[PDB]
Amino acid sequence: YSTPKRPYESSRLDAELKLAGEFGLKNKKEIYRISFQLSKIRRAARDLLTRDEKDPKRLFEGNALIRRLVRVGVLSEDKKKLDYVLALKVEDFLERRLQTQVYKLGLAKSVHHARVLITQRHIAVGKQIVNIPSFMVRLDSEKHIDFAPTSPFGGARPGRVARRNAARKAE
Amino acid sequence: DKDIIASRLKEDVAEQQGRVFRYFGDKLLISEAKQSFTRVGENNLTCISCFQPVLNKYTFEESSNNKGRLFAYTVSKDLQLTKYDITDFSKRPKKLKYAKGGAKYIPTSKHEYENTTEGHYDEILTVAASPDGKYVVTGGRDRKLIVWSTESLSPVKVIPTKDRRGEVLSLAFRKNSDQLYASCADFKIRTYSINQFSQLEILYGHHDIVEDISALAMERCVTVGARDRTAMLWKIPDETRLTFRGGDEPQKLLRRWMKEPLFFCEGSIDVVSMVDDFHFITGSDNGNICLWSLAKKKPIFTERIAHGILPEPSFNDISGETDEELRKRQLQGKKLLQPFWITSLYAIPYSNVFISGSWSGSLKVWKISDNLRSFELLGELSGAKGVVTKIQVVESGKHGKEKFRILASIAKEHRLGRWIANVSGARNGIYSAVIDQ
Amino acid sequence: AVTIRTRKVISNPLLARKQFVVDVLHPNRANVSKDELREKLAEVYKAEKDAVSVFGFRTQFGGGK
Amino acid sequence: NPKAFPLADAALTQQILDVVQQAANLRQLKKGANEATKTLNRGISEFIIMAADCEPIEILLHLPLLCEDKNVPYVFVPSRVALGRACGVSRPVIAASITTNDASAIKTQIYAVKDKIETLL
Amino acid sequence: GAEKKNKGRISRYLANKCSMASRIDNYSEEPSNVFGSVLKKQVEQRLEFY
RNA sequence: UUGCCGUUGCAUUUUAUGGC
Repeated sequence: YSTPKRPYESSRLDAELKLAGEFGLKNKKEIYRISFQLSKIRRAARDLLTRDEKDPKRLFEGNALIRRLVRVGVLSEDKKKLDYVLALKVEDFLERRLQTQVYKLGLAKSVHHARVLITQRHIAVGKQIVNIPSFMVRLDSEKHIDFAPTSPFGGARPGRVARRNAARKAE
Repeated sequence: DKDIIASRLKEDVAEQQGRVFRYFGDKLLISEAKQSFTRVGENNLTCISCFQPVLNKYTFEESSNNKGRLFAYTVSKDLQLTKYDITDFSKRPKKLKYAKGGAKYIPTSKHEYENTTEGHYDEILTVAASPDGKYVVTGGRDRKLIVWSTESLSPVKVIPTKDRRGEVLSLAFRKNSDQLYASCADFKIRTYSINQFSQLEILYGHHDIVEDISALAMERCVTVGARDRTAMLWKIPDETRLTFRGGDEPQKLLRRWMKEPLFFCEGSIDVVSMVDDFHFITGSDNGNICLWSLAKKKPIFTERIAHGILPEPSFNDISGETDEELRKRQLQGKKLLQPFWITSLYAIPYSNVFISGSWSGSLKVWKISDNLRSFELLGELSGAKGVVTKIQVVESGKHGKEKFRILASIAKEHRLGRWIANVSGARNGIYSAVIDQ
Repeated sequence: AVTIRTRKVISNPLLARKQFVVDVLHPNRANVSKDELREKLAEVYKAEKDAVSVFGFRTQFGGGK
Repeated sequence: NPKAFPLADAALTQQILDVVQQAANLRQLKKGANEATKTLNRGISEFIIMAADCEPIEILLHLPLLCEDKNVPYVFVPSRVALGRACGVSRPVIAASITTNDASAIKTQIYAVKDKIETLL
Repeated sequence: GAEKKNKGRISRYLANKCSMASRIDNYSEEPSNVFGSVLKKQVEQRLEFY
């Protein structure tokens, strides 16, 4: 978390409203968390730009930074230079979280249904059941998301309501 | 003497060492096999799983239950598995027993895990007969898998995959055991114990439809998924994997040629077998045959377009013009030639030899070099006019003298889709080659 | 049906004792019942349920292993 | 320049076929010639793919006259059965079209493929 | 008026067959008849279920 | 040998081809 400088601007209020609305968020603190890590990631990216080209500090840590950001997927591999990290912005960071990513993957039909069936422990990334929205699925594990093995949307037993109503229809 | 000491080592200690030992590359004449075709009219046969009883299973007490005859099991696309006797070499595989699946094997719950109905919905894909000869598992696009008895073919148990899209695409037994690695097209590999009739562990981490699997004595699995150009080698008892990618691009192949000739990129890995616990071979969608080890990522030796290139269409059915010059130009030279992408491949375990099959009408036999970094032709087996769904090799003879029976299931369309390009006279049947010495 | 595997099997004749990290995979059971799993571990080893001893367990998140 | 002109080479063929496969698994792909021209004049078509070995070629060659009118890019590939396997369907398709969707997870790959084929033409 | 259940699905079959035939003999610059003949054989083998 | 269709060949089997 990190609080803004002047938080009560109507421009920032409409900003938080739009981002929370079309990405399905729960308050402004999620926006502030990933905006703080975006701010520290490009504040660490700009001083490497201000120092000299082929300074091995710049070379190694810039290739380190863009190797991390390609693997998270906020930086496409066609733009493998450090000033594109400066050009990066926060909707690319909350595009990669698990809630929005599963809604783009289908199987959820709305962003808030994506959030709520994540929180019902229904969705596992490959092997591990994950019950948090803010997850930042990496580019390799993008295509590993399906329903959990121990979930009625997966292949497990039908749930509580299903077998209760099946018993009352047996009555 | 020393020869009897060597034969006692090559009894089992070589195969528990797990390196390629059973060298019969140059020892094996090829060009005079008894290459008998057998027609079976059951609508695109899709699998072959032979079963030979191994004598004295690592202690004594010769085999498991007849006493000592071989078998084969096979699978249609219109829901019929058939049990063939193969034990009489230089004789046709005789049909023995039959089991079909109709529409009445559709359940009525239809929306849960329970596919308890014993037969099949539709489109049975592949079998595997257990090396202790009690059961044969079967599995297809109906998200089940069945244990059939090896005598009366009675549904011992039905194992559902418990999935919306878990079509079972290839099964494999770990040899001299009854652990079963099924390769389900929801990107996963399942493990089953047949004697416990249960599911040990499900193992994820692939990236597309895991369409072929292979296994050997130790707890390895080598699977390939299709549209990710990769090959996963699973080691279970430490629970990890190894990702061997392709990486042969045509511009760099042009750099390797331009010192002094068409080739194209890689669609998809299709088929696997593993020649030991330390090397395996795959067959891709550009006809490429890769020989791969444990230690490296790139191919050790990738043979090029293996079964040749498909014939281009004629003048008569490319454009519908009248003039032969324009219908010549509509062929675009050689630019739209596409390879014979291979459809089945099998290596005899710990052997100097393997075999590959597609719809070129002919099996191709290959021999690995002695230093285990190259391989080459051995011959050509032309009586299998049609698509090769699965090849399995059964053997007989002495400790040094061998008598082989190659069994290649032949259909007239591919075992997953339909995808023909004018397949010319393909009888649904079994190619069966006796080859000796 | 569960499957118990072991890993990093290092011997230790300083206590005449063979130590390891055990991992059980139970796909649908709750837990693996320390006594029952230690007697199955003694069965897959040489002998003596009373002389095998497993002590450091935890079930990982989401269940299964 | 025979009739099916922008025919992709091997590497671009393979990357457009893998983006076809993930589009089909995401249910963003409409397949076949007449469903292709239906989504073309609906207006939701990002780019279209045509197999240039069909029997004969004109059955899909009707599609360039609509697509270059409505300003969407169009590629030919060398094989119907390759396109069928890449669509994830049993019969050989010859035409395929990616519906535009902003709720896609494949959007950047779609755009990179589009830039490569537009520089191809 | 033209294109002369059991008539409905064969009307649809004839419709997309003749649309395909139209594509052939339009975009072919100097058309042939052989594809029209094989389309005729296809649609007559199709309606020969009755 | 095969669900159908065309076959070598018996002193009935036999036998490997090509159409759905």
